[PDB]
Amino acid sequence: DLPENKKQALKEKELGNDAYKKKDFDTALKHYDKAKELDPTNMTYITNQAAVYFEKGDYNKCRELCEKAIEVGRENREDYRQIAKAYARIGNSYFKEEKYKDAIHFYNKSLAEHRTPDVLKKCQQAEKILKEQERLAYINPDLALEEKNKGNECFQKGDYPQAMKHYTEAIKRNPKDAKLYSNRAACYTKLLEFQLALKDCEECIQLEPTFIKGYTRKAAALEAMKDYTKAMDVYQKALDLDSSCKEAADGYQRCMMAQYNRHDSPEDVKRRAMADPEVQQIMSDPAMRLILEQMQKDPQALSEHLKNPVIAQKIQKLMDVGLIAIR
Amino acid sequence: AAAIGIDLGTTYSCVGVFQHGKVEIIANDQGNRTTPSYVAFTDTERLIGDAAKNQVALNPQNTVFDAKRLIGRKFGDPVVQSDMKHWPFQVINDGDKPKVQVSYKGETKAFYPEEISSMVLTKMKEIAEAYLGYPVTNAVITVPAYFNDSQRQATKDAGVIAGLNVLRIINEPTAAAIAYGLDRTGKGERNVLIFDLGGGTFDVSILTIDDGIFEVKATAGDTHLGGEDFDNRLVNHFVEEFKRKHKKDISQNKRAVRRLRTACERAKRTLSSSTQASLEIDSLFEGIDFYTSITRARFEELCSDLFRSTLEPVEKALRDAKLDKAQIHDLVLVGGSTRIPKVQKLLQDFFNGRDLNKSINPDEAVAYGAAVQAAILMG
Ligand SMILES: Nc1ncnc2c1ncn2[C@@H]1O[C@H](COP(=O)(O)OP(=O)(O)O)[C@@H](O)[C@H]1O
Repeated sequence: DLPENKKQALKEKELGNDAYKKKDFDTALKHYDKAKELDPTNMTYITNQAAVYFEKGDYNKCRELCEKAIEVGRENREDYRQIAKAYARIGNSYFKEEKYKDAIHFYNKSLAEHRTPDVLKKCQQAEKILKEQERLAYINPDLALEEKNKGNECFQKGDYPQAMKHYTEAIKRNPKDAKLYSNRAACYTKLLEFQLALKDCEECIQLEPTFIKGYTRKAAALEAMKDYTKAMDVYQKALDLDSSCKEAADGYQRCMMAQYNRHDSPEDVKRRAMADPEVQQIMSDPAMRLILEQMQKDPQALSEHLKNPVIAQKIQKLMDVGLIAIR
Repeated sequence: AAAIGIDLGTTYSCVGVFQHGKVEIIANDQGNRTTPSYVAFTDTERLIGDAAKNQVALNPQNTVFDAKRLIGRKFGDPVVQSDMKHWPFQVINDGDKPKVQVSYKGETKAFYPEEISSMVLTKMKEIAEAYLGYPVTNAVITVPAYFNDSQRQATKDAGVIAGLNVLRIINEPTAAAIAYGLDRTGKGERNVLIFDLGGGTFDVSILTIDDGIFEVKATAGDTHLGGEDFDNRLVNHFVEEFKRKHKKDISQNKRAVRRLRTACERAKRTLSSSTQASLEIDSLFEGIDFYTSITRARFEELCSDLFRSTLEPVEKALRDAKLDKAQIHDLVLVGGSTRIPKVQKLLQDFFNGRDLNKSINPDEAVAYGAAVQAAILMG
């Protein structure tokens, strides 16, 4: 089946494999070195020796061996997957030394040889780690302050899009600046990007729960979008921090009436309420559909079912959005 | 009138015709199937092709090339702003659109890049008409795969100016795939890597072909790598030798350089066949005749990195296409520079001995493919 020297290299390969199962790195190297000389046109002996050097932490030697194996496999037309494995291991030495940029370079070569699932996942980990390292390196609170300040100069002139651009650079430079998130939120509210005002206000608020302005900016966007029920709740959270606050009190009072005055046509109610996944779930759930039918037909079904919070709050949500009216 | 296809490059172009069951490649008046994408505005005539290329020696400020680098672009476009710095001709802002200024018959004139291209296309039209014995308007013009919409329309308009019925615009790698019969697999196969090492650019792309339908999955390339920089390394070799023999650096003498460079191109072509080429220029510098040589091995050493760098875009395209090497069913060579044995060797090593598809001359395959598609559109 094999040339005698190939078979001899194989017997040594197998003995080397057993030596590695037992973590006998050095006996195994002896077996693979014999196997390598017996059958030199075969990457497997070289990559196995590299496996030792990788496990030992001797990454420079294992890299030289992987590179030699790659050159040999190409000369001798060995499977592309074998070449890929040697590259994957090279990327692994860099991964282990935390040189993720190099791990990626070599994993990219590995993928070209074969897009091995293991490489795809390991290189993704290398990217995630390197990307976080890069953001942390990017962060610099003083540059964030300079961009923030230019954003403020623009903002204050009514140039909200430019302010937003500078605020974006400032946040890349300082991610915990709660005030900065709310300044962007303001740009969006003024530009009618009310949805974006909400997302930046929410991060501002979680970072600084007492920043009453984060709440008034969010609530204003909600009120503007006729989401008076949440706008009132957000303005109220602002009132919980400071009951004398003007937007928190005034926006709250406008929402208090407007949330009912806007119902108008049921089409407005359906389009707005069904935008909310919570009521979509209530309506998509057949148990609720059955409960609702009983409720329409019998006010006592309501009297009894609403004593249990699992139903009472599904109903309360449908009432809050205006889908269920009670007379 | 028989349909034609035109291969429109930055330094060269070629026209094919489909007649009597096959594509013929039509040589121009100098016997060249591939003729320069040069226009020379002399003080007596507007020359196109080799007539124009040969005038770069005499009126370089009035000759043009690389029209495609300006076509479809805004004047303020960073590409325009960078590339003009390396040209003998002036790029002009006319409505935030580059226009090229030359002196023609002593007059100051400027033409849009599209006009320059139409002049080139007109010449290709004349070549085809003279060959066939009749006017031909039915044509297919190819473009680089990375072209945007303004660029494709601008190319089509250049055809309109030339007087062609532009039937279609085709990406250069699709045309090559057509030329090699890869649209006749009858399968969901093949994944084909097309490697275009051209005059001033290197374009690599992966096309996946499924029973005649083509998709570009990935592109990669180098906008400042092509055959011209191999010629540039060759110029530096010869300049250094001239300098050692005469203690004279001739790289600052534009006439000496243009003539040396032209000879270098010829030596490079010689070396794609032989292992030796001669450099033979009378009065190269200050009346000094310069006679020397280069071997294939020396050329490869001068350009060893240029050749190796062509594989980096290959790796990039494979990753972007999410393919490995094993998944490439075919390898296609496009561009005259792929005739260099070193390129072929690098691709074979990169791809572990897989054959390269050379059944059609690499610098004809695009014109060829365009002619085939043109034939289809017209029959
Ligand atoms: N026989 C040959 N051997 C080696 N190089 C060649 C040969 N013929 C042409 N070339 C080179 O090929 C290039 C021509 O590019 P071309 O094939 O027109 O592609 P593109 O139009 O995409 O730029 C030039 O760099 C030229 O010097």
